[PDB]
Amino acid sequence: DVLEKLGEGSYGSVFKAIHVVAIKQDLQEIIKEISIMQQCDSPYVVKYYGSYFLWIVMEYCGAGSVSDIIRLRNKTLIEDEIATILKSTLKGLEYLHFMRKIHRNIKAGNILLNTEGHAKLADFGVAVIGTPFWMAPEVIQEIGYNCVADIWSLGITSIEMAEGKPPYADIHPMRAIFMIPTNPPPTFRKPELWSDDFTDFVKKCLVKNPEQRATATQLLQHPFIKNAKPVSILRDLITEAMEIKAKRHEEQQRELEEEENWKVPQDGDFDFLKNLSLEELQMRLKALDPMMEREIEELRQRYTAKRQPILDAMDAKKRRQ
Amino acid sequence: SLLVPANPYHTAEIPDWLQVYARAPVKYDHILKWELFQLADLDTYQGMLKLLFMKELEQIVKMYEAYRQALLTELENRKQRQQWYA
Ligand SMILES: Nc1ncnc2c1ncn2[C@@H]1O[C@H](COP(=O)(O)OP(=O)(O)NP(=O)(O)O)[C@@H](O)[C@H]1O
Ligand SMILES: [Mg+2]
Repeated sequence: DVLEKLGEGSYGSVFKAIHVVAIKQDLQEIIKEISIMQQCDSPYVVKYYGSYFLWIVMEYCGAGSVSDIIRLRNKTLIEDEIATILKSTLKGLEYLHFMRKIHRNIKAGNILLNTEGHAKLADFGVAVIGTPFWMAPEVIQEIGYNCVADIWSLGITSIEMAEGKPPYADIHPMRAIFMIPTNPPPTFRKPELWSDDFTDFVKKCLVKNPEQRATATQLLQHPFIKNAKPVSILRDLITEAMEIKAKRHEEQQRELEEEENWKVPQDGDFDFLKNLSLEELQMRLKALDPMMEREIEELRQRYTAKRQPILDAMDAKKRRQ
Repeated sequence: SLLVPANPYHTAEIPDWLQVYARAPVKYDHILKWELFQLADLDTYQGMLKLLFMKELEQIVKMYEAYRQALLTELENRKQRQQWYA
């Protein structure tokens, strides 16, 4: 199958597809990993289907991640928006911990929203060292860890939603590895902006000692989560993002079929040039070369594609011989 | 001395189904399995695709050379039309 782009910004590209679904881009272990990701059946968790023999197939969430929505609108999320998402995030995080799984990732980018506004967790069995902003101290220190390692990440994530960046974002990541276990828990950069319910929730998430760190189920009973509103409050920001996403898709294809009228008139008749203004004549002469290399490029890129399966076939035969 | 021969395909007629395979879309491309062909008859096909790409690319360049001259000719007429006014 084959449909358009969605992004990357981490490992490889992730694509949309219709068969609607989404797809992401040592083998016997990979196979049993997806095989267990399929056993998950929760409305608070992105469903995994199969893995094309690595290419992965997963449920399609139309509103994207809360990270994309933050970047597209250029706005951080308010408090009700966070609480509503975190409630649905905490559910399903409770579920993975029920099935003695640990998400181990968790970040604004892996919290996906469907058009209805339902938040769903993604990317657990798809994660010499990498970026450790959302990692808990014990995960960094390679001490043992349990299910509440996700709760730390959840606190970091809620700060990410509120300020647009995790703590230590501007610092070199390799410095953060050693500051996170030592330095006290992060807090808000402007605490006065945030309520007592939110700051306390993040305070209960970011307990350095894991044995004194709240669990998923316990946090579902926190004031910040009880005052959480229905999923219906995310409708306006989801409409804002989808319109911004759509308006640049129109600008992209309106600027694409705009270049279509600089190519050579197909009938080969150039008598009409008598009707153009000198300036329009200059513009076509100028655009002539950039448009010829475009047509030529799209000609070789088509023909080397039609011509390759032939060459690839002749190659397998020579090996057999 | 050594004599390399002219391209053998300039004279050999090109089957129409292969011109369809070239005009085909980006999508329908693996539709056809080539393993059944023999190694040598398959050589006689990828070479005709080059020859088609050439006939197709020559037409592109000629069109732009004509459009280039048409533009430059007319631009010379606007120049000469102008001088004749002043
Ligand atoms: N199921 C999905 N539906 C819609 N968009 C998706 C889906 N999965 C991933 N995406 C998009 O893919 C983008 C990049 O995801 P990804 O390549 O996983 O990098 P990342 O999520 O930011 N970090 P990581 O999850 O650790 O690889 C996100 O911003 C999403 O918008
Ligand atoms: Mg992701």
